[PDB]
Amino acid sequence: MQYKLVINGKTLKGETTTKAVDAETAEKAFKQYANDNGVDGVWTYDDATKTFTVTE
Repeated sequence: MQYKLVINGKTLKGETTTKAVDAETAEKAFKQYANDNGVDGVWTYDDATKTFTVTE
């Protein structure tokens, strides 16, 4: 499944995507991505749209 990450950061804003077999695998990839880019926010996940959102 294609999962989407919506980033609403202080300085970095946009969207990116990743492919994974399940949501927990996608979450790990996105949490690594966020850490690598210095984003420290709160997360939500909407199973209906397969979209994660992170806000600083």
